[PDB]
Amino acid sequence: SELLVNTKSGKVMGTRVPVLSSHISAFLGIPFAEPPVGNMRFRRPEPKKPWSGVWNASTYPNNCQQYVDEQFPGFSGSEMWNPNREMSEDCLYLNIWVPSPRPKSTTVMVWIYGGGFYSGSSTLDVYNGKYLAYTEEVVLVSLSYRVGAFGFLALHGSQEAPGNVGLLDQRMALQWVHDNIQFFGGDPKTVTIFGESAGGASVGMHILSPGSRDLFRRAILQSGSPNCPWASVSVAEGRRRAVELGRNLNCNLNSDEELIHCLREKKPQELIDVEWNVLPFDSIFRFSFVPVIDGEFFPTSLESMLNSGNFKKTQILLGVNKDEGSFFLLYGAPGFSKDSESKISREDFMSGVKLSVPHANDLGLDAVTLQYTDWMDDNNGIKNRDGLDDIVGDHNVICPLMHFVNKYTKFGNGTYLYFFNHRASNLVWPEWMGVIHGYEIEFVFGLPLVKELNYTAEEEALSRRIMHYWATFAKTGNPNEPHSQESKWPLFTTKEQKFIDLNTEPMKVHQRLRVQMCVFWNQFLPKLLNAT
Amino acid sequence: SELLVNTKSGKVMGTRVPVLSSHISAFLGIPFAEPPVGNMRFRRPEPKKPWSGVWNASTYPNNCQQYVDEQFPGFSGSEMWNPNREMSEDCLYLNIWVPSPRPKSTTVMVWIYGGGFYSGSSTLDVYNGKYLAYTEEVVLVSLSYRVGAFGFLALHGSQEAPGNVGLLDQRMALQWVHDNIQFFGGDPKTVTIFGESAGGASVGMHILSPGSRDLFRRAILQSGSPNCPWASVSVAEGRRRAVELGRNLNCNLNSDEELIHCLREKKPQELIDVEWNVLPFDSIFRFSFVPVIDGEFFPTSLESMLNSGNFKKTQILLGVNKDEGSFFLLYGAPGFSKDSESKISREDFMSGVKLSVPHANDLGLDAVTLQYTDWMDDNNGIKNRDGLDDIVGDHNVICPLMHFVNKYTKFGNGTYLYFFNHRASNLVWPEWMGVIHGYEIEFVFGLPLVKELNYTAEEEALSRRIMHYWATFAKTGNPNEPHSQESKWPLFTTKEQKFIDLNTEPMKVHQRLRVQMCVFWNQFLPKLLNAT
Ligand SMILES: *[C@@H]1O[C@H](CO[C@@H]2O[C@@H](C)[C@@H](O)[C@@H](O)[C@@H]2O)[C@@H](O)[C@H](O)[C@H]1NC(C)=O
Ligand SMILES: *[C@@H]1O[C@H](CO)[C@@H](O)[C@H](O)[C@H]1NC(C)=O
Ligand SMILES: *[C@@H]1O[C@H](CO)[C@@H](O)[C@H](O)[C@H]1NC(C)=O
Ligand SMILES: CN1C=CC=CC1=CNO
Ligand SMILES: CN1C=CC=CC1=CNO
Repeated sequence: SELLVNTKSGKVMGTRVPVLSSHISAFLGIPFAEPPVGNMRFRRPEPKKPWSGVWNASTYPNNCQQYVDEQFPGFSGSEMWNPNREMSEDCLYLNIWVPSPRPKSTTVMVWIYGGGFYSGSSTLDVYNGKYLAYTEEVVLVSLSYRVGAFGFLALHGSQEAPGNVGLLDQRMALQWVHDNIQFFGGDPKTVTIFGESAGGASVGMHILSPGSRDLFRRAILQSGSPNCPWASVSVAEGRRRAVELGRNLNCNLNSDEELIHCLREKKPQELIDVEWNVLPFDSIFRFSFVPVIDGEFFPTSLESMLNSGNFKKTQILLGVNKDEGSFFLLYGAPGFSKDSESKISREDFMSGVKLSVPHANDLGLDAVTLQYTDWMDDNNGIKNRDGLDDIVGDHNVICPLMHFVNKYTKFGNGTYLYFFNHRASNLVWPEWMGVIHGYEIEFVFGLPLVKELNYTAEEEALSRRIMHYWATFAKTGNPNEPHSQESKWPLFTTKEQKFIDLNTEPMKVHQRLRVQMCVFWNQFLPKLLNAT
Repeated sequence: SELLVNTKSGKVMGTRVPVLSSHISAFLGIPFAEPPVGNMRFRRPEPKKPWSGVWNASTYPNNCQQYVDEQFPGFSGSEMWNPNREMSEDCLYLNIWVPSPRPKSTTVMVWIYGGGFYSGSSTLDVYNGKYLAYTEEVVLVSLSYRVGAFGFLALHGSQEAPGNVGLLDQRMALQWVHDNIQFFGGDPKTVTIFGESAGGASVGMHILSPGSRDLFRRAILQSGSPNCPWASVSVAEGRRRAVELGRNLNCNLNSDEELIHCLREKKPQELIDVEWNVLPFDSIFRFSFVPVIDGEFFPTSLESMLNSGNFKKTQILLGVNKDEGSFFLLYGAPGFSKDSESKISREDFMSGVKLSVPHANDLGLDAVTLQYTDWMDDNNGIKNRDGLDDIVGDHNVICPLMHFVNKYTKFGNGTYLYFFNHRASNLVWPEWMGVIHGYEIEFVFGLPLVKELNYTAEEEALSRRIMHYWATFAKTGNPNEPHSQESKWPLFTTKEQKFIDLNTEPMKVHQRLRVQMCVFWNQFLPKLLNAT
């Protein structure tokens, strides 16, 4: 039977799912690790013990325990990101969509979800792998991993909570794919890892980490980079936040062992309820429990690894959206609301800057404010709002990614850079938010091909082109069809620094993506902060 | 006789001069001080002892001893600024052009020449007062003052060389005008002082200095401001440069008295030959012997005076030229030449920045470079050259003047701001230099009305309009004719910050002259340099 697969861990039974007037096979909720529960909370994951009999892989698995966004109850804009399955610490599962008939040795794509390392689910409507699996004839895997304190509580030196365990979850699922995807018709030597935001930082982290490199062939990073200022902390900062979490829950703080024991007795929601209390600054776009620069998963600082070529050398495809910052300002910054135009006063602008660059002294804050203020028109509410949007997107997403592409490209085997700037016609978020963080994902997963979802014909065409870029890149290391008649997405090179826009217009090629602003964020401001 | 005037110092005899098919009276080379020679070198000036008989005031006087520009021998572009009379330390004279017939009580304008406080002459072709005196019916005075070490050698605490003596020369001539201009038909209660570059800084310095304020009614500042970074030094820096000048001439340095005695024995050219050796940095747009912030002529720092309203409150008219920096780059910066287009390499750009902001640490230098570099096109030779031109003009002229207008306007009685951006059609300097420092002067003095000088008809019209703005402002405190049909030059106000362009096109009104760049120079960079 097409729906039955014997793997090295045991037999699994899938389910036939309809897709665009046809069908494919789905194997949902396959375990890749032992449930990380009880005395295993905070521990490195352990491989799943093989099972006798047939694993029922017909239904989506539990999502990992996480903070749930209740800022706009009933609003689909925000609720589409929330867990749509019961939450459990027993959450280490993966999902596979397989073309029908079962292929023999086809290109594999493995999705790693974002969510700031504090949230995310493999089971979201917008991550449904069937359209891409069906349309491009790939085997589509989505994995899961522990988030929040569960995935990233870091007490370096301890072996009960060393940090990075959520990244090791991701690695274990990649190992499982390596070992077993052949039985689903996947080629384990042609696995592309891809992810958005924290999932894109994750992808870059597996490129960097010696223990992950051999498990995949190539990589796609959407709106996320391993060097993002929000994506990792030092071992000292991770420790401080773990102790502070303990302090919030009235834990004995005399030793790691006393602290960890206390944290292990708490119900999952008890950790989540105080998770946001441990941040060192009043800030936006900062999350509590994130990867830790530990000397193990990352052997040295991210910057020295990037500089020395200490990373996997392969092809990468990556890029950003036009308005990365708007989502985070809406949630944290004064003056921003969902149902107004959010014109921002000079005062709210000033306050926004401080929230956005929490680590800056006053000189640093002045430098940012000057760089992003039109002094001929400093009270223009639209300009101040859009300026903040750029500050947040440039600092947190675009300029770290640009630093990564420039460093990577000197040692890698081929870089393709995009700038996604089409706003979906059916977005329910306000217009001021523009082309929002995360709203290229639906195009990558081919949702615009579903007529009931009410996209335009031009948006279906853009989705088809994006899916085919991603899958062709996955197959060959080049998003372009050989000997094709369409416009060519050129290689990003050190010298010419080319990229393309992704939108509904005819492809345009540009150079030096946001270079003026990224020189400020990547060269000048760090030098300013170090000297003062 | 029209050409004979009894003054409080004695009788003077002038000369009838032709002007535009008519005639007026000129009284040239009237002494206002005792020759500052011998044991009086470096001393405050003394009033001229009255003379018996008739002073022959038919010919231009000697110019003060100064460095002579020999960078382009035979080239009129540079030679038109050099002394056109014999140089002497006996140089404290003034020149008066008087309408014919002699007026009874008319508006007076007193010109103070620029030249970096190290040079300048009252007798230049381009300072000939007859066109303005004749055309606008004003009494036009040009004074002189000691420059270089002669005017500005400063050993604070000593009474033999206290500093600022060149400013006191200017003050003595203003006192003489106060006391005596009535006899030439001038109204001593309606004297406008006006000057360019160091002469404009001078004008602002008399606005500030308690001992000068009562001697004039109102003021015009062209391309110069008292707070310019090149226009004054501290008492400690003035002392250091005086000692260093002594060191260059093998002087005994054991005391002020030993130093001054030695400097007094030297021939004038001996001081001039080593004058440029005393500058503390490799720099452009910095001059050796300049006004000193002494606690006497200036009772406190220029900035605290501006902040507290400690200055004469009256009407001012002032502004700048589009390309203030080009002249100084040509003379000092690598990569700039008179007979090429001077396209500037990235290297020469970097070097230019250091010359332009000599007082900056590396962070400061990075801040400037970032502010003025187009990072999408950083190797564009034209952009780098024009960028440097703006750096030099903004730092040294435009932004200090903008800081002055903003501070002054909060306490003053009416401000009119211009931006002169017409390049003379007959300029012999290369085109890359644009609308050069100093090339509005010829328009203010009405040279375009002289047909043999080969200006266009439109340039004669611009000259006439400028002369009439200046003279009407001098007469009434407003450059606009009451109940006139032409476009109105609006008041510069704290709130709206209006100015006009001066050129051959119909008047346009703008706001916030170079505000983006001036916020950088006036607010951010000083804060950066203080913190680092
Ligand atoms: C496989 O599971 C299918 C769907 O099952 C449902 O959800 C899971 C999580 C369980 O709670 C189960 O009791 C629910 O019915 C079933 O339709 C199907 O019978 C199962 N196939 C088997 C057991 O061979
Ligand atoms: C990638 O590697 C191959 C084989 O080593 C090489 O021939 C090719 O030029 C490389 N391509 C790029 C874009 O670096
Ligand atoms: C100047 O001073 C006069 C008299 O004190 C006053 O009436 C007038 O408003 C002032 N003008 C400006 C522009 O400040
Ligand atoms: C809320 N959320 C979670 C994961 C990825 C994106 C995201 C987005 N909003 O744009
Ligand atoms: C050389 N020189 C002297 C005084 C004023 C201006 C000047 C100018 N060049 O523009």
